[PDB]
Amino acid sequence: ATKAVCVLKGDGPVQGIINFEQKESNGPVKVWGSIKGLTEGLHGFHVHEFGDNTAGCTSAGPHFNPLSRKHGGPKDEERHVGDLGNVTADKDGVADVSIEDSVISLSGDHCIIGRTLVVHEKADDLGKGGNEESTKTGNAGSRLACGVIGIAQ
Amino acid sequence: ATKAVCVLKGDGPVQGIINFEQKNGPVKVWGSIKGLTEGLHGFHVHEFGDNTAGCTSAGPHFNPLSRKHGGPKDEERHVGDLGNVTADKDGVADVSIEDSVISLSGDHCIIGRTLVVHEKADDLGKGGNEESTKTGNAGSRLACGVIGIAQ
Ligand SMILES: [Cu+2]
Ligand SMILES: [Cu+2]
Ligand SMILES: [Zn+2]
Ligand SMILES: [Zn+2]
Repeated sequence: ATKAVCVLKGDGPVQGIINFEQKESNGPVKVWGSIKGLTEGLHGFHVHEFGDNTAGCTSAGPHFNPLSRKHGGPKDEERHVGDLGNVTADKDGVADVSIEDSVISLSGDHCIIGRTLVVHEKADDLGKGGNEESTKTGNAGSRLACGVIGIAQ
Repeated sequence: ATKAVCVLKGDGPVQGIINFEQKNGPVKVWGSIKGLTEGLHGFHVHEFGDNTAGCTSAGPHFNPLSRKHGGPKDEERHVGDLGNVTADKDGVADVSIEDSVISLSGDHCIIGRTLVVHEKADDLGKGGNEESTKTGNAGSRLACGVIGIAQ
């Protein structure tokens, strides 16, 4: 349970720290922190399956999908576990993240620890895109920066 | 929780990939490291998977049982204590280990933590001072990475 952290690094400008708290044990995770260098607007934000950075952000694999369902937004029953939808960058390209999710977890099974968190090139269409890609990645595009979700204090 | 891997990266020349296999049995830790200075190099697990301020924020060695620093085979050691990997003349350490004092799924879960490789030799604790009681006089943290689930 409780406290995690993930330094997001890439090959371009975007970088940021994302902290995770989980007070109880089987419940909701507050995700918060700050990411820079982004273009203004919406950006896909998910946990991928593998905390594998060998071949960069590519090695993280697909979205963390322990239930093997289809891609969706954070509020849809048919979602991926990694599916945290979007974060939002102001101008200055800064995205003060503040999310609360009750599917992802720091404890077990849905435990996203040692997994990869990705912020994307474009908006996540939350499964509503109307193509096959929209059901896999929500059309979020490249992976701008990523990091392995590790234990904190 | 059977396979893991870590990209040891550092703000210098030292860098390499390390793998982990498990099948509550032992763990095989293998891979290579390069850019090292020839000799023995301290190598092991710290407590926090926190790269926020670099290797520093990884904190003290992973020690679930509040004990003195040690070599992998001392009874008294930090669960994370791997002792040394040997960098051949070409700064290339061929790493292979089968520590059963660490695991990928336990209360000693090494997953989500930071693997670290050091300036100098892990004193394995017989260094004759306070410092070798904590770190084994292994010195500065030349590279690190978070241990994460591999495909
Ligand atoms: Cu993603
Ligand atoms: Cu160390
Ligand atoms: Zn998804
Ligand atoms: Zn130690």
